[PDB]
Order: sequence, then C-alpha cells, then structure tokens
Amino acid sequence: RVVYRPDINQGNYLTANDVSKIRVGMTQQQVAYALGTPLMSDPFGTNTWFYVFRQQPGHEGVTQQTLTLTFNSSGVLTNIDNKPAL
Amino acid sequence: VVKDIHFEGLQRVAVGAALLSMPVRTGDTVNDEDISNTIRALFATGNFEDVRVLRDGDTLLVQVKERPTIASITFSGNKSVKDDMLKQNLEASGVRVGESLDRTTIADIEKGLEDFYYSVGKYSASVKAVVTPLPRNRVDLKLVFQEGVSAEIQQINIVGNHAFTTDELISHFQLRDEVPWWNVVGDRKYQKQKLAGDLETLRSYYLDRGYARFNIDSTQVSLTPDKKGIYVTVNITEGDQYKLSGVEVSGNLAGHSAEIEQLTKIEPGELYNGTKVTKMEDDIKKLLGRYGYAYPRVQSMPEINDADKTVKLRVNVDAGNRFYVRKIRFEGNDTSKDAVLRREMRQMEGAWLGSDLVDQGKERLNRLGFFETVDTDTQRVPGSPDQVDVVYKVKERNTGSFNFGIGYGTESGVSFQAGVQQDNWLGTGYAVGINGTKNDYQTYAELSVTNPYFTVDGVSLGGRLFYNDFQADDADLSDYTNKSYGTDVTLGFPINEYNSLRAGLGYVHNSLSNMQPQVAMWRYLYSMGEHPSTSDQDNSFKTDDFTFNYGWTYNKLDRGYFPTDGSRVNLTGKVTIPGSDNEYYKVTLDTATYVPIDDDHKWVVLGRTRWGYGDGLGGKEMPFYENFYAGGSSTVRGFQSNTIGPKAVYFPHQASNYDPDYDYECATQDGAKDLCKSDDAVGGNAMAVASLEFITPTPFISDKYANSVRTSFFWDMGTVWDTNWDSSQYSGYPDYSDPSNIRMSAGIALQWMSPLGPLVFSYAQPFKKYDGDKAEQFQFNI
Amino acid sequence: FNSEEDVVKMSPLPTVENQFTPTTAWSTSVGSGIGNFYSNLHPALADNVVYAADRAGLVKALNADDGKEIWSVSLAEKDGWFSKEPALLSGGVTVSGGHVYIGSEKAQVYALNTSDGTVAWQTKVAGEALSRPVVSDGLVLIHTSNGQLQALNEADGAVKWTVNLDMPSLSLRGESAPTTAFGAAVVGGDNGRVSAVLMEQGQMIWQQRISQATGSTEIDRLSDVDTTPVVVNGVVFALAYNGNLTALDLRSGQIMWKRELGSVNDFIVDGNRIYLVDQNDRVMALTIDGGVTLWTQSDLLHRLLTSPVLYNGNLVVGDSEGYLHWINVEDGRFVAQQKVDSSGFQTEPVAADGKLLIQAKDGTVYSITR
Amino acid sequence: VPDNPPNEIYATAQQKLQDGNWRQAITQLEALDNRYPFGPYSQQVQLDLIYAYYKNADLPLAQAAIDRFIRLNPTHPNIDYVMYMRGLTNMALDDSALQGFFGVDRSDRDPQHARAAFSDFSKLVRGYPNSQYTTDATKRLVFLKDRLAKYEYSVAEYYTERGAWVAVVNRVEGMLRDYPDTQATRDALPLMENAYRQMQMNAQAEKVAKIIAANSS
Amino acid sequence: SSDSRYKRQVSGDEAYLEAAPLAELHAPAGMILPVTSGDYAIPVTNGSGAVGKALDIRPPAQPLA
Repeated sequence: RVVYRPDINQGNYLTANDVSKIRVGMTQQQVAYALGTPLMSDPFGTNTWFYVFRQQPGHEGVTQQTLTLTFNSSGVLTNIDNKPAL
Repeated sequence: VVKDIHFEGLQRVAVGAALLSMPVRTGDTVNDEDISNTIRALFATGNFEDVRVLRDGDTLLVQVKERPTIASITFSGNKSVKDDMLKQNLEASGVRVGESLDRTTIADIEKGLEDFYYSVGKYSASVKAVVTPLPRNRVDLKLVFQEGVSAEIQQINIVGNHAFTTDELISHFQLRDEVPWWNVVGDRKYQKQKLAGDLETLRSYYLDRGYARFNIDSTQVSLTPDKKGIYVTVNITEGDQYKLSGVEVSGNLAGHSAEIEQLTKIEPGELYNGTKVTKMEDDIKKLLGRYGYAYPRVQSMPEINDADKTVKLRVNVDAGNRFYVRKIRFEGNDTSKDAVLRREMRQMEGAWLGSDLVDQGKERLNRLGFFETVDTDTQRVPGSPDQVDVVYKVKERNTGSFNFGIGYGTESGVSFQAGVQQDNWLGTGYAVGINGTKNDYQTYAELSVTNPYFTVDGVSLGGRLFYNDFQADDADLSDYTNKSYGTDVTLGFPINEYNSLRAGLGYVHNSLSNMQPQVAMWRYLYSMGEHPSTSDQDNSFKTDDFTFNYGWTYNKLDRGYFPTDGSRVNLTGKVTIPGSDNEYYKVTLDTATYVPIDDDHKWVVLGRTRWGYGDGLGGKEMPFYENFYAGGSSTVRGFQSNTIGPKAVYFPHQASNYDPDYDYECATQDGAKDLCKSDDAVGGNAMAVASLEFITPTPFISDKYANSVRTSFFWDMGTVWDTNWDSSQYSGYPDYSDPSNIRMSAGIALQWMSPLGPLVFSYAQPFKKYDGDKAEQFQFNI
Repeated sequence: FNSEEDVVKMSPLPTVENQFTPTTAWSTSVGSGIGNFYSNLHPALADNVVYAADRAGLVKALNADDGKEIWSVSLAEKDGWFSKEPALLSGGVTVSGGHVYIGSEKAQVYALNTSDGTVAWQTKVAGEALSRPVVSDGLVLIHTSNGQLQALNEADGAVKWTVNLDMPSLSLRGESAPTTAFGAAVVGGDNGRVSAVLMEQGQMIWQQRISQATGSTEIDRLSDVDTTPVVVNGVVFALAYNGNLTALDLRSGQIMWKRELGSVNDFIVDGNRIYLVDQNDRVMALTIDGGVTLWTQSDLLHRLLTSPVLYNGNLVVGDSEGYLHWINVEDGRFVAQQKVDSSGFQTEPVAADGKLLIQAKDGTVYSITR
Repeated sequence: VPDNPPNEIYATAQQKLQDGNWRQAITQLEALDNRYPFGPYSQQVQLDLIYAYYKNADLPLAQAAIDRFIRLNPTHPNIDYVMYMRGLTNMALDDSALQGFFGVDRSDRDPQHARAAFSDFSKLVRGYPNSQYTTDATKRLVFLKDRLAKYEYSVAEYYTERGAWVAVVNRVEGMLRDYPDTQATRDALPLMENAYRQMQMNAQAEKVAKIIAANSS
Repeated sequence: SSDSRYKRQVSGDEAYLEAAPLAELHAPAGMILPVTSGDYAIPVTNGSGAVGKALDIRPPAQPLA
C-alpha cells in the first residue's frame, strides 16, 4: 500500500458533444469520422462498436463511460448505449 | 564478307557479348564503311577503345587492348586525412574501384581531388599517380600528394554595421580571427558551413533585436593566393526597430483559445524582439503537442506599422489529430529483456498523443546511460489516418569487470586476489560485488549483490557480505589476531523520481587478539572501559554489532559513464540500536557534479568534494576501522594507499607476548625499548576531500572516438585528523585535532576505457608537504 | 603544426654584381607597419611634394628633398560608436594638387584638399573603397570590389553613372584601376568580364568576358595578376586573371583579339617593348607582335614581392626581404645590388619627378638611387 | 596472400575447408578472389566463401556477401541454397548467446532476424515447394512461428503484468489473425478473460469461455 | 567457428524435429474467424527430404574447366 498512485486513463477520448451529435442509422463513415477511429468492436459477431473511457488516480474514484454501439452488416448506426462513470 | 571473326585481349567479356556489342558480324559483305564502323564502335565503346582492325580476305580480327586492369592504392602523403577518405572521394565521387582506368583518368581525378581539397577550404600542392602495372593485366599507382593545408587564416570584415559595433557581434561567433588559444571554449575554424551559420546567427540576432527590415547581404571573402588570404566581408543593410503592440491568433483549433490568450499574454506598449515571439510560438506548439495534434501550422504575420513601429501581430493555427499511438517497438535488446525497457516507460500504447511522454521515457533511458543511440521513430500506419507508432533503436555498451591475479611475493604464496564486481547481469539487470582476497595471511570475503527490480516500483535489495580474517602475522601472535564477520542487506525506495532514500540493517562480528603498540587503540579500549595492556601485545576483544544503515541520494544524470553537467548527491549514515555490541556516531557525505563549459560539451569541469565525520554515542567513540583513510587514491593521488592520515606513537612494548626480535621496530626488545613515536597513517575520525580537474579530449589524441578515452588534469585538497584528540599524550608528539593536514597535488589523469578494464595511469605531484608524506607519483590501477 | 608545407621557396638572391651601387639613402619613416595587410598605398609626389600616412588615419606632407614633414594630420574619428573608431586604410593614392583623393575599405571616402587645407568632405560610398582612385574629366572613378562602379565629383562628390559589373562567387582578389580615354575608362575585373563604359550614362560597349579565370575551373593559389588594362594607339591589351594574353584593339569601340599567353602578374609597355613579370616571379619581355617574347628568367621564382618600376633606363622592381635588383643595360643583364630592408615590401614603386619613391612595409621611405 | 593460381590456392582452400581451418580457408579464398574475381570458379568460391563465413560465423561479411550475390546473380539453380543460407544467417544473427549455448533462458530478444529468416524461408519453400530443403525449411518456419508465439506471449504477459489490459487484448487479436495455432495461443486465451474481468468485459468473456471450452483440450 | 562440430546439427538444440505441430482448433457451431492474415501458408507437397540434420549442408558443387 502506497498512499497514492499516478493516474491511469484509456482511450475513446470524446465530448458530450461527441455523443449528442450522432444518432441511429448514421453511417460508420460519418460516425467513424465525427467520432474518430472507433477503437472497439468484435472480431466475431455483429457490427457492434464500443466507446469506453476510464481514469483512476491515486486509489480514488472511477470515470467509466462505456458506450456500446452496433451497426448492421451493411453498417447502420443502431442499437446504441453508453454507461457513463461506471 | 567475312566467315570467321576472332577477338582476344578481353579477359572480361565473352566473345558473344563482344560480337553483339560491336555492329559488324559474319554473313554480310564486309566493305570499307563496315571497317570504319568497327573503328567508330571501338572508339565509342567508352570503357575501352583500341582500333586494330585487319580484314585480309575473309577473316576479321578486331583487337581492343585494355588499360584494365589496375589495382591502385598507394595513397601517399596522407598527412592530415585518411587514405580511405580519399577512396570515398573517389567512389562516392564516381572514381570507385572498378578499374579500367584509361591513362587520361590520371589528371582528371588528381585534379577533381585537388578540387576536393579546396572544397575542404584546404590545399595540397603535389598530387601525382605513378603507374605500376601488374603483368597479368593489372596496374597500381603511387598516389603521392603533398599538402597545402589551409584552415584558419581568417580576417573579419563587416560593412553596413552602423547600429552596433562589429565586434559586439563578432564576440558570439564561431568564425574567429585567430585569437590567443588560451581563450578557446569550443571551435573557431572556417567552413562554408561556418559561413552559413554565422550568417544566420547574426541575421536572427538583428531581427530579434526588434530591428526588422534588414536582409540584404552578399558574400565577399578575400583570398590572397597563399592558401592564407582569408579576408571576409559581407554587405548588410540594417532594418527597423519595432514596438510589439498588438497580437492576434487564428485558432483553427478544437477550442483552446482560452489557454492561448492565457499563453499569448502580451503587455501593451511592448517592444518587438523576435526572441519572445519565436518563443510564444513554440510555447503554443508545445501546449498542443500534449493534446495529440502533432500537426498544426502557423503563420505569424506581424502588422509592421511605420511611424509608430507597431508590429501588431497576426498568427494562424490549424488543428491536428487526437489519438494515434498503436505500437511501441524497440531495437537493440540483442541479449536483453526488453521488460526493463518498457519499465522505463510511462506513456501507453493505446491513447491520444502526448509526444512529450514518450520523450520523457526516452530521456529517462538516456539518463540511465548504458547505451549510445537516439531513436523515437514515430511511424504512422499507411492505410489509417491515425495510429502513429514510435520506434526505438539504441546501441548499448557492454560492461565486463575482470582482473587477473598471479604473484608477486617473496616469502608468501602466489596471490589469487580477485576483483570481479559485475553488473546489470547480461541476461538481467542484476549486479554483484565480490572482492575476494586470499593472500597467505588474509582471507577476506566480500559479497555485494542486488536486483534492480523487485516490484513494479522497481525496488532493490542489496545482498552484501564480507568475511575478513586479517592477521598478517609475523609468526602467529602479538600480531593482531582478528576475525570479522559483517553481514547486511538493504532496500531503497524513492518516489521523488530523482532522490533515493536508503535504509538497511547490518551485522558485523570483529575479533581481536594480541593488541599492538598503538596507544590510540588502548585509548579506545579505555574509552570502552576495557583495561588493555600498555607494554604487552596480548590484548584481545570480540564484538557483534547491531547498527542501522540509512542513506539518501539526489540524481540528475545526463548520461551514463560520461554524464554531462552532473547534478547528483548522496546522503549516508549509521546509527546503533539497543541490543548491540557498539556505540558511536559517524557521518559521511560525498558530492560530485559537472559543468560543461563547452555547450557541445567537449569541455566539462568536475565539481567534487566529500565529507566524513565520526564520533561515539554515550560513553563510547567511533570504532577505529570506521575511520577515514586516504592517500595515493582516486580522490587524492601521488601517495601510497591511504598514506595521508595521523601518525600514532608507540608505548614501550618489551614484554609483549613475545615482543619479537629484529621485528616490529619502534619500541620492541631488539630495537629501542622506550616510548616510540611511530610514523603510521592511521586516518582520522573526520575527513573531507576536495578535488578539481577539466575535461578536454585533446586534439593530440585521435578523437575519432569520443566515449572510450578520457583526458583529465586534476588538482585536489585535503586534511584529516582526530576530533577526539589531545596533546596531554601528544605534548612532544604531533597533534591532529583540527584541519591542519594540508596536502596538495596537481596531476594529469590518463584513461582509455576498454570494456574489459580501465588502464589507470596516475602521476600526481603532491605539493603541500604535511608530515607523513610518503608519496608515490605513479599508481597504475585497473 | 600548420607548417609542414615544404614548398620550393624564394629562388635565391642572385649576385650583387653591379656597377650601380645603391647610392642614395634618404630615410624617413611612418614607422608603420602595414604588415600583412594588402592594398595599394604608394608615395605621392605632387611637384616634389610628398604626403605620407599609414593605416590609422594619418597624414604628413613631405617634400622630395629628403622629405620634410608638413600637414601632419590624423584622421580617425573620435566620437560616435567608438573613440577614434580605428581608421584602417585600404585605398590607392591620388590627388589633384592638395586636393588629395582616397577612400578606405570603410566604404567612406575623404577627398581632403590640402591645398585649401583640411577640406575633409566625405561620402560613404556604395560598395567599398579599395582601388586606386581615378579622376577623369571632373568625375571620380570607382572600382569598388562590390560589383558596383560609380562616378562623383571633386571637392564635392555627386553620385552618378551608377555602374554594376558582375562577380565570381569565390570572391577573388582582383581590384582594378580604370584607364581613362575617349570618354571611356580601362579597368579590370575578376570574372574575366571585359566591359568598357564609354562614359555616356555609364554606358559600356560590351558583353564579352575572358573565359579563363578562377572560380569554377579554378586555377592554382598563386595567379596574382594586375587587373588594370591600358589603351595605347587605341589598342588595349588584357591581363586576364589566369595567365591569358589578350589584345582587344579598341577603335573608338570594341575590336577584340586574344593572343593568349600564360603567367599573368602586371605589365608595362614601351612603345613596342612589353616588359613584365610572370606569375612565377620571373620577368619576361615581349613586343606587340602577337605575343612574341624575350627575357627568360628563373633566379627569383617565388621570391615574394615583384612590384615593378623604371627610371634612369633602370628596370627596378620591388621585392620582399628588402632587396633591390637592378635591370638596366637590359637583357641579358638582370642582376642586382642591394638588400635594403627586412620589412620586405608589397606595393607599387614610384619613379616620379625623375626620382624614386616607395613605402616600406614598416616605416615610410629610405630614398636610394643607383 | 601468395600467388598460387586458382588451382593451387583453391586446392589448399579445400584443404582448410574440409579440414576446418576456416579462418585460413577464408584467407586463401580471398587471396584467390581478390586476385581473380572473375569466372565461374569465382562464383563457386563465392558460394563456398559464404559457406566459410557461416562456418567461421562471419555474419557481417556473411550477410554482406550473400545479399551482394542475391542482387548480383538473381538467376541461378542454387537460389534454394541462397535463400536457405540467408534465412540461416537471419537465424544465426538472432540466436547467438551463452545461455542459448546452454539452451536455457532464451527467446526474449529482438526477433527481427527471426522475422527475416521467416520471410526468407517462406519465400524459399513456396517458391520452391520442391527441394532437399523444402521439408527442412518448413520445419524451420513452423519452429520459428511457434517460438514467436511464445516470445510475444511473454511480451503481452509483461503488459498485463503492468496491467496493459488493452495492449494485451490488442496483441491477442493480432496473433489471432496472425497465427492462433501454437500452444501459446490457447495458452494466452485465459488471460483474455482475465483482462475481461479487469475491465468487466462480460459478454465477450463468457462467449470466449464457451469457444475455448470448444477449443481448449 | 567450429570445434569438431558444426556440420549436421544446428547451433545448440534444434526444435524442428522437436516441433510441437499445428493445433487445428475446433470452433463451436458458427464461431469461425479469419483463418489467416499473411505468409501463413505451406506447400505440403515436398520431401521427405534429408529431413533433420541428415542433409549435405555443404555447397552442392558444379563441374569446373
């Protein structure tokens, strides 16, 4: 037990704008554009996409927004949800 | 028409390729114009021509004789340059060794080479090649060249300079007009590159004055044809001071203009200087590099207003990207765990871009030294607009610590004393220290081992040991019978990133028997309360000590073996716990630092001074083996081992558990039998050493390598004495109770670092003669 | 360290066999001190009246009488960006009476008129003042080694005729005196560019060049050559940077023809008699004949200074090591008799007022005659 | 370097080659070649001297000469031999050590030369599915792939050691499309579900638990 | 670099004839994934050559004049 730690963070750097903008059907072209390189989908299974962020400093708190996405085989923004801050 | 055609004297090309090379063949009416065609084709072969064409009847012989081959090497007259550089200036020039070498080529290449001499800015008068043909087809040339060397015959001239004195400006130059050499800090020589440099230098200077408009300037370098007229002038035309009044940005940015105005924080009525503005530019770029956008672009358009010298400022910035990092790849762990390599890291594969952070990890490495190469190659995946990927190629340097031991003695066994203190152990980072001495009277064990790594914190336990049987008896007794068993292990853990804190525990046994005639020993015995003898060499003692061992150290080390501008400190201390066989109070503190006066840092200066102080806790004193010793060492050279120090007198020792004959003089039976002043460097309970030198890789060493030969010229200072010292028993004897033991020594330190061991030649001329100076101006260490 | 160049040095002193023993020595010295610094400074004999100086902003009027001192003035200026602002003086020597004309490397020229006194009217010239100044027809003539060429007026200065020549990049050492004639002047260049302003606007009649010089097909490091041609009979002859004879016969205009010959130093003409030293430091003589020569020489190759003059039927050439070598009863007799100084010498020798005039590298003058 | 003609110098070359004075063998080799760099004997000595480099372990010279020839003669019968020896050189580069001589504590260094040997031998075996070396070079390649699987295994092991769950997962997917054949592959699979838990990657986790139960033996 | 060795065994151990072969892994019903991404391809038609260290590693010579 050390009293404190350096903070740790992970990908999917976004804004509340970055969620308020997009919506259903929006093509993966537009979405991967306006939201950036999507860094989380399944190598096997549906066109389901994920945006997750976390930050853990010095033994305190949790900042876990976990945005799940799907497209269809064609690619349609569809079946979307985030769970923010864990 | 011909029916047969035969060639010879080729040695290089088949008859088929040769016949298909020249235009004529068999099966066509060979007429005179075909003969001229052979003539002109041989001429036009370009690498070889010799037209000897005779068609008598129906037979055709086309004969081209070959100046090839040749193997000319004899680069003679190489007096300032290497012959291989000459070979380069052939091959890289296009005079490579594929050698046909028509006789014409001699003057052409000689003279293009002399051209290269001028390219140096230099000259060489004779350049001659001498045909030595080898009678297979080969030749060699005696390449004799006498030099016309011309490097610095400078002469400064400046025109248009009327807002300042030329010389104010000259000062900061690299290109200098042959000043007395003892002022040298850096370099002074000519080169067209030196030109371009100094040019830009003062350009920049003048414009960052606030002075704006000057840019017009042409080269005029007067050259008296002596190799020596180096007389150099350039036109200029001063521009306009402006006041910095007005700044504005064009933020094509994700939104940081708050932080921007925060940064481009400009006072009214300011005066312009390109310095601060270049700065602010850079500053903003850095503020954003952490933000991932590794690719902006700015044009700072200063609204130069005349009649007010207003440089209103307009800049314009474009955004970059957020997140790339996708691969963290290294080059060089040929026999190495890259585990530790990633241990020195803090940035993460898989986030957005603070380039600074990979930079931090790298420079952290480079602080660790042990390797010589920079590499941060950050490649972005073609086929994805993001996902740049940093690469790291560094060239390590080995460490092997070995010494060989055989002899040399007269009445004692062939010595096998071992120095092997190995480190960063090739497959790991782990380090071991073993100094095993087995010399015919002395079997002193030594262990000191440590893992750099136990945790993600990287903590380290120092497994360390010694076991010393130091007797060095005359026969078996009255000669300090001793055993000493000292055990200790230590951990250190900092979180200050530069300041280590050490705290460890140590045990030692120490055995005594057959005390000696040093009165201070008996005196310490009485300090403990132990009644020892005074004329008998019979006194014994054993101890088993429980002392705490705590340390600290500051660290900012620019390199490894040759760190620059070192800023690094050590704290060290020992204290005894309840339940031990010792009590004392001893402090010791050492310091070493650098300053490179060169900023190419070819010239650094050492700042090194150390401190050591010991006394006792309640009722007791600092034990004797814990005293500070010095002389003829790499803190003070010119003496013999630990020769500087106080000198202990002797009590009359005559009934001394066989006080020997012809042996142990200074108050023995055979010798004088009364009180005896003995000359014996005992070392004091307090020490502090200062030493100074200068880093200069001399031009007289072939500095074709800059990290294995080291060149020093040192001076030092010292005085060491007893603090718990009196004259009641040193009335007629010398007194050591203050800093009084001054010795001085100046000397050169001669070092070339070969991986296996250092050749430590050391002459120091010890000149501040304090009593007990037993000098040795040669200590050849390894 | 930098001297392991074991070159063939000065071809040794020849004999001093000379009926003509150096007889006079009227001494006088500025004590300075020119040293290694390179320019044309040279005694001015204005009606046997001399005016001496050195490279510090100095004056002293003398007299070809054994040289008594007058007008001893110092010109280095005390206020401004510095105290006395060291005057360093690379200018050729010319006057019009006491209207003494010269500028220095400082790109600033003083035409003091020590006939009406300290008439220290000045102009900070475009380009820099190095060559020997030439006054033609109420105008002053300018070869600033700047690629520029001006014209101004005497006792006043007035910038005009602003001519630009072109330069070789390596920044060679050719400074040049214009030889004025026919509303034109005959000056030299270093790119070999041969041009001749008929002084109309600054109007050359010219685009040709000497193709043989230094800078791209550079030549060796001793090709010192006088860059100042002279018209005779309308016929001008050229002294190219590299050893290259050329005769551009100016017939109120440009007529050109190169009778090329190597080894260029500096020249004199005697009707048809062309006397000259070859850049080997050897003296050839020639005629207007297409370049047919006479007068071999080798005894003084690489003898440092070879700076010529003639009077008394005596070919007299200045050298370093302060000697005198007397040609005379001309060829084949070339031999000397003198070693005058240790300072050596650098500049043109002046045989003026029938007399002999020269500065010493250190100190002014020790007037010696046959 | 005496001046024995290619005959004598070459014979003594064979003497010290089959003899095993590979250093002096190379001395006489270069004697002949620098004396006579022309001819089919010159090319034969080229091949036998790349052999002798590999014998004397002259890997800088070895790689130098072998690539000099590969660009030099890009058309040959022994191209199989050439790819063979060159991949072999990549190996020898990548695996020269003391603990490797002990055969212990290895496979955690720069596998770049392993990558080189792999590319080489693959080019060989598919450009030449038909050679004395084809089965052999195949054994090479499979060994190398397996070794790497292990190496990178250790690597991302270190990641998750430091906790680089993401970086781990990424290396996983990498080898997944690369070569999920070796033991290290299935071996690493559980660590995937570990990271899942670390990040609470639930559905993916139990899905891969199912699929590994199908794959795990 | 030989010590009466270095002809018919690799430097150190060889694991070729010691190689752990391919693991054809069984995916559940419909659980397939991209089989390959690169060089991962072998022409099985070959051999059996002088497999292991039983092959003339010396240069196969050629006739000379």
